[PDB]
Amino acid sequence: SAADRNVEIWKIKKLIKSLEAARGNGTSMISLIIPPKDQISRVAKMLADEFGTASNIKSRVNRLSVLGAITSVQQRLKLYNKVPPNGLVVYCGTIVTEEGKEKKVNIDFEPFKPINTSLYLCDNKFHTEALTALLSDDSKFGFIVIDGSGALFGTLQGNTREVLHKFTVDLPKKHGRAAQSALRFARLRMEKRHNYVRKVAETAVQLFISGDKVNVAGLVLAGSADFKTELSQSDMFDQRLQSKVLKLVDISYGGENGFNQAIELSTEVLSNVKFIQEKKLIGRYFDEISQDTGKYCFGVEDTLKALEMGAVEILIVYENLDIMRYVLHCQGTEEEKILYLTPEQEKDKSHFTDKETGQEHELIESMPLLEWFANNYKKFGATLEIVTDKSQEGSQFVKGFGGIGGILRYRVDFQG
Amino acid sequence: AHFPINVVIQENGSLVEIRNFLGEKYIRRVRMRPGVACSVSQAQKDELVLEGNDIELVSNSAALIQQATTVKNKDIRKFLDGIYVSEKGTVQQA
Amino acid sequence: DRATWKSNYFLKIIQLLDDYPKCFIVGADNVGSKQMQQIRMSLRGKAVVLMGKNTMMRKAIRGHLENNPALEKLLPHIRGNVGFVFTKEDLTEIRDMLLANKVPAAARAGAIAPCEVTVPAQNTGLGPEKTSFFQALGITTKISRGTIEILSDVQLIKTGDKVGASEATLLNMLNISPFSFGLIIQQVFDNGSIYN
Amino acid sequence: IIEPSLRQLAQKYNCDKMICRKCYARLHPRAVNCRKKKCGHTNNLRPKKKVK
Amino acid sequence: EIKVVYLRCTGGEVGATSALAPKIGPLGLSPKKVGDDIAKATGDWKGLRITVKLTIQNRQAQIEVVPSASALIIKALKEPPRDRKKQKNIKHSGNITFDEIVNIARQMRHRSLARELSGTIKEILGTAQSVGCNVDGRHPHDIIDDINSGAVE
RNA sequence: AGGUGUUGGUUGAUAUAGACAGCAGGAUGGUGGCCAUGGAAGUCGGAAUCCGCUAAGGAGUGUGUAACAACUCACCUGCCG
Repeated sequence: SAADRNVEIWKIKKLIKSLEAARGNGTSMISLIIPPKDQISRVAKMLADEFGTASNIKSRVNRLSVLGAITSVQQRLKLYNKVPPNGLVVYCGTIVTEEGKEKKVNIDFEPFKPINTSLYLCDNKFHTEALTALLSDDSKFGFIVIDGSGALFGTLQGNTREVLHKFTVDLPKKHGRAAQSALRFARLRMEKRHNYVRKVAETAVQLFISGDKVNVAGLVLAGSADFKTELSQSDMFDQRLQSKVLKLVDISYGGENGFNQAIELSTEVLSNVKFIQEKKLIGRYFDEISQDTGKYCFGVEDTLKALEMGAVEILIVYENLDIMRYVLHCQGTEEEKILYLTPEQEKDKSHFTDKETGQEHELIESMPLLEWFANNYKKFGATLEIVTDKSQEGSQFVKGFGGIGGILRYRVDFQG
Repeated sequence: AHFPINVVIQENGSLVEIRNFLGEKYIRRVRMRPGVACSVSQAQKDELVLEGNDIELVSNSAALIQQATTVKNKDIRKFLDGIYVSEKGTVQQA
Repeated sequence: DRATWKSNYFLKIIQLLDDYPKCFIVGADNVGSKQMQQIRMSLRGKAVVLMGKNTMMRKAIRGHLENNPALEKLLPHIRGNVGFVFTKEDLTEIRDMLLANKVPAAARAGAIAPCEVTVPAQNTGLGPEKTSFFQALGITTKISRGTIEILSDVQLIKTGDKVGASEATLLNMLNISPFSFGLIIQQVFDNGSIYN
Repeated sequence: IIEPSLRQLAQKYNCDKMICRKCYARLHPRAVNCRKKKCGHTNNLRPKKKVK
Repeated sequence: EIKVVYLRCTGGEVGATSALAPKIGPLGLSPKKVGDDIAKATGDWKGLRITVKLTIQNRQAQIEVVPSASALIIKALKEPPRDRKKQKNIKHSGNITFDEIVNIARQMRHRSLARELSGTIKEILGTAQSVGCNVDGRHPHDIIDDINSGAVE
């Protein structure tokens, strides 16, 4: 469902903003994550011996802030008999905020995506490592494994493992033992390897495909005795699936013992896919400047001269623009318009005066610029393709172009 | 389109020399026929002019020069260089 | 269809000839479709346009020549796209209506010119064009401060000349109209005898 | 580069033509069937693709 | 230096992607100011497109509204304030009383292109069918209701 | 599955009231018709698909653009028989 997922992604991103900046006291802040497979039975055990051990903390305040906040979490996971698909994140404790004010809190939700992580801390605030770089860590990969005794299709998220499909076959011998028959018994024995590996080319159209497109941003093919090199390079193997094959892995093991080994045989190419998907777009932007057609902009004054009109195709952005959006609102005249400010102009600047009628021009609260471009990304175009600056062409991009672009569609006639 | 073609005639009409077409070094020769008179116009620059009392003999002689100048190896929608037919009709008018 | 379509027009000509005993004869060389239905808004109460094919006009006369011998004179008076703008109330106020309302526009790249069009100096209002396909025809001008003000007063189109290709396309850069597009009258049919 | 009405004379023999879909032939622009015998006088004609 | 330009802007309410600026960016006026110039001057047309005329001088632009065909049909069929989610076919079908159509044939008298009032009502009813409506029988019935005793002035 | 080689057959329209070539002059406004879309000026798209004017001009045959512009063809005219 399009409407059912997209209420859950952007809404829960604003709940994780206000809880992290909690800023309470002592060390009475139960931060917690259970991975989905585990029993809830092995948690009501552990937190039973963390109630007679937590009674020998010397300080009067710290110890009872704990043993109040430990027996509130004891009755949250009684309502859970099991732990669902995707886990359970438990935030308990007792904050302090505006106005010298104590307010207790005790959250427990099933997230989106099956996470794998285990966690138990008690700091002065709330902890978030495995929420803001796994549920943010998006693009998926696909893992085929090939051998004479089986095959198996499975995925790898950031830190998740699913086993989609697998199927065994009884492959023949190699070793011949006649004369005339031993000629044709070699065509008749290699013949029963072709309709195996075409039942792995064709079963790659069952599991990995979606909406005249494949549902992954990469691919890896495993095996041993060189039987990836007979699926990887054949005419029966599909064009778009053949063009994402990122690896030819040779190993010991196979099946469920050797699905785990191909995840840590490609630790240097699983983290080298956005480093090409972002480098092509920074390479494609300097080829527009090379050519004599003239479809490119730079600055926060020329990109707003040419985004309100015919809006740009792919809005090119360096994530860390320091520039942000401040709205201006006059005293007597009541006249208002939205503006953008550079390094010096935002800190100390009494140039903000009405001038026309001679009055004070006050500025109502701000709004970040990479955040405001996401308030209107489907409005003025589509595809918010944010880019980075680590690479050999990403390096000069930011300082060379100040962090902004815009590959325009039609022949826009600039004036300067 | 760069290399101007230089045409020069012999035998009071019957042979035709064609130099520097694309800037080739080799020099084409064409032989018009007997009962047909080749020339160079007085009112235009690179204008061959093909006379005679017979439509067949005349017009085959037109076509030999026009198929001396055909481009090899190259995209022919772009290099449009040659010698091709302009005006048919008659030697004197009534 | 085209069987019951002609059955209303032979009844319209026996109606319009008896109703308007005075007449005109006009053509249509370069006169458009909006231009007709601007001059349709002019004399509507006292002019009704009725054009047509030749032999449907030739046949309609044969039924009339028994009744009116005065319609004998319009059997060799049909050359061009002939029409008959009818008239009764006044023939010196309908013709001088279409004299002072000729609807103008820039000329065809084809039609000859009655006048011998003399050319003064001018100014366009553009950037850098070229004086490379202009100096062939024989007006050797000067590119004087952006807009090319004309130096030489040499005529291009005169009485009878065919406005062809090379001086027709180079006048789309300067934007001018010599004439006003309108119907040039040929004959006048008043009361059963032709008088100008 | 070139005179602009010595290009309608040079394009006429190589650019303003028609093609057999079945035998890649070249025929005058105002055709309906191929000339040759190999395609069997077909009417799958299509024009010669323009230059940019 | 007069130069009258025709800009089919959003009318009453303000839009989204303003492409007025190739006309108004190489000459002077701001790309924020013209979107709110039409916000008041048109008034209660609400969300009806009318191609507005600008008397472009040295000084400032005179805002005045052009006569049209599709603006008078959606305004007479009466609406309260509306949303932008927009159901399949926003098109309507009520009953336009014949008091408004004969009044619009006197407003058609000022554009000035036609014969008498036996042939300006059939082309105002010709513009009314495009939205969706009928006045006691469809425009099949309005070639038979006009002749003999229709509301002719 | 196909052919404008040539040859028999079947049905229905266009014509001396001037067709069929070819060779010439028109191909409109309310109107930029309304629902969608950043635009739908006739030309991806959606169902709906009218009249003032007439010798004739269709709520449109294709080529072309971000919207058009700009150039054809439906339908009629002069020559010709």
